[PDB]
Amino acid sequence: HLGNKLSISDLKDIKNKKVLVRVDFNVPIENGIIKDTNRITATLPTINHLKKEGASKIILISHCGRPDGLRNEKYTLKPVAETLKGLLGEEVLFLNDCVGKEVEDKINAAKENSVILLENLRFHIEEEGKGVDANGNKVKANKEDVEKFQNDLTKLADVFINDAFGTAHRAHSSMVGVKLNVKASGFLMKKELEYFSKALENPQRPLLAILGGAKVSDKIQLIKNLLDKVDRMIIGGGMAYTFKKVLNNMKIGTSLFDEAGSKIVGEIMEKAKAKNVQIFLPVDFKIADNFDNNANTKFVTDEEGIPDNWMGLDAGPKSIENYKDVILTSKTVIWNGPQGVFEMPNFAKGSIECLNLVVEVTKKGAITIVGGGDTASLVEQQNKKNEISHVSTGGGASLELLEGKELPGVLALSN
Amino acid sequence: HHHLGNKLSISDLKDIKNKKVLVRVDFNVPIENGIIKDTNRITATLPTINHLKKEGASKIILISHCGRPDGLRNEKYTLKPVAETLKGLLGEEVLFLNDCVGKEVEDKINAAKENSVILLENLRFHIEEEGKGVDANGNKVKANKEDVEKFQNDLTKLADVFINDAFGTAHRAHSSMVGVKLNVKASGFLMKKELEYFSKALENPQRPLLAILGGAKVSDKIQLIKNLLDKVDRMIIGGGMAYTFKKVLNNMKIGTSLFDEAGSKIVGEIMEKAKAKNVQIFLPVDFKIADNFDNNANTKFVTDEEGIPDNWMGLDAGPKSIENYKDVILTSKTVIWNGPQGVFEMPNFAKGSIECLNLVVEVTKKGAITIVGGGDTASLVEQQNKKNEISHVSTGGGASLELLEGKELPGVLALSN
Repeated sequence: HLGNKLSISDLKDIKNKKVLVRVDFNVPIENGIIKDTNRITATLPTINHLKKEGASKIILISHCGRPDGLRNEKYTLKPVAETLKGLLGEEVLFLNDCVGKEVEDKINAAKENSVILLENLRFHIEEEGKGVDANGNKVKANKEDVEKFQNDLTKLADVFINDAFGTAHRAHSSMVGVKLNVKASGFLMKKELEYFSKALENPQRPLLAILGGAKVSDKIQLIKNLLDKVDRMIIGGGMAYTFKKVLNNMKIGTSLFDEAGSKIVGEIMEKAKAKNVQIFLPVDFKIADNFDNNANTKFVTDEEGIPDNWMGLDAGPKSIENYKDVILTSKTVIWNGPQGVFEMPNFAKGSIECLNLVVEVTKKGAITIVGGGDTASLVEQQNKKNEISHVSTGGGASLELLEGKELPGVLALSN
Repeated sequence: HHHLGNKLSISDLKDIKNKKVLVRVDFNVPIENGIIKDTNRITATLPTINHLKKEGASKIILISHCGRPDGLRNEKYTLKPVAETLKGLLGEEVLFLNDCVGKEVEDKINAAKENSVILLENLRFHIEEEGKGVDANGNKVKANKEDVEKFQNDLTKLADVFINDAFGTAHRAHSSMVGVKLNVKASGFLMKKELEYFSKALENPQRPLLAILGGAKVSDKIQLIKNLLDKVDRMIIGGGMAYTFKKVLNNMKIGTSLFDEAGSKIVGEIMEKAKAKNVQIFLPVDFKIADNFDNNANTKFVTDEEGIPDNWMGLDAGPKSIENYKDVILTSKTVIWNGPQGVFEMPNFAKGSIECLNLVVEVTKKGAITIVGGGDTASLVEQQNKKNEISHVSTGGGASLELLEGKELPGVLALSN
């Protein structure tokens, strides 16, 4: 369902054909200067394979930020065109509009084998389907108009390449609209599906999910679905104290208690025993007398519990130790979830040590996947990106996929 | 299972007399130059405020959001003009405060008429409400987790009793929805009514329970369709979707009509589950087709067997399919409706959805419980002004969808029992 999709590295003879590539260019910009060039850098291998493979034109469509169907100086793709010139060694044509009888007239009769970037897709209301007007009121797009926009994209090119995995969860016009015969994943999309398929379709057992973060309540379905696929789970960092008070009536102090989530842990634990999943909650905690880096700290176990005005912010050394046997015996791991407040040096040991083990287990041969933001922020703070099998770029779609969702942008691809 | 409804409400709440009550309201309302162009959402909270008022209550502190300011004070989304509207509706003074937490707010709340209504400014001006935001430049910014902690405990300081009358942001776990850690957490009159009808229809419904789904895409409604098939007895799939179903299942010559490439790959899986679960599926059998996606185009009628000629498109259900709604709808004892049966925004292609609506009106009077999932289906009921002829027109976008998709709704879970 997820790993049998047509990819760019199979498109026999794309020579002399017009290619539309949906890319992810949602980059940090600050006074017209791109603060982080990492996306777009990631786009080159697909742009380049199209170059060396023939290809009359290479049309690039993407979005930046959330402009909500209105034009907006703040979210232009123009500085992205500037950067691409330095990275390709050629002039890049940047057009101020996405669709029209005039833009397909500037693509045609523009240097052969060249790349063209079109202006932000979300400047049109018909990309998403909904907008907000000049005053800040939700506007909905005419159905006639969305249909027209999708027809206009479809006639910009001959072949559609989708290299924007971070939007595949949205059923937007660029995801489900380009109705050409050949619809293939770019290299980025390819690598996303390849690994997610490797861990979700037919993984090699045991299969571990490391979950973490503050709330239990937004990660309900994320847990529910996983308990079907997963062999073992580590629940940690914040959401653990909710599990602890509800299951072991542990004294929690002023630790983050998720009242919405507290209602459902019983349900989760029932499904867990039912699906035969090992659970591994923390067994001990580093606690502090105030939620900041520079506060007094000590250690308590699950049975001693937490003093009445103190709070747990990281797993204790024994829980850390306890995930030596859990991670190292696993032949595939899905992470996504810090094991405490890693942004805070003192209360970071847990997440850092967890990473060291995942790096190690990858070295031992296992397949490892890092999920959303935060966890990736850690992987990138530590500069360990490629000691892990895969770190998913964009947590919109990666969460949804791990959640059990279908992903419209993946289904729109050929086979 | 079980969690929806059987929750607490203002109704059946003793000991409200002399208490500071924090009410989470839905004031996300259309505005131009400080002039609220539709006050429905505001008048809707009047029962809640009134009952609280009429019960004692030292203070009635209102917290809400307007639009998507993304964690920054932004003038186009200030709640000030609402306070001006509430003054007109309650016939008294209403205190509007620029902040929503902190030292000063708590003091200025305390020194105010001992039965007063106070409106605090847009929650979403604080990054900690949603949890994420965007900075002045346009780049995504994530909130510090200890700042959320302070924000959530600050809102809890504001009052003694919490009342949540903002179904519609129940599907999101924002600070104002799961952060007010007070002993008494109860639903408002609007919330109570949402929770009441959905459980009435999704837990122990009068059978036969009918779902009516419609719209352009089928690729985004997969989770909706799937979760509904294990609780429903009848289902009508209409307008836009229908074609994607008709080409996959009946090999229909479909014309230029809307085809969902993403969705066609799932039609199979759906019909298998529908048969497994013994759910009758109803699909249009004739169509109104045009030679152009435009009102006042050329129109004629064709059966699915005749098929749509090339370069023509189906834009509405045909007369026999419309006629065929009678027996499906009028024999149902409970109806869930989330999707128009055609391009109803064009008079020429609205006969389907309108005639559907009249039949849903007709079965309500026959004693059935009818619910409009709405958004797009809602605006039709509005346009026809028949919002009263239906048991419940859900006043919630994504929260009603995620509930009908079988998800959990943090806002709800966080209420007392």
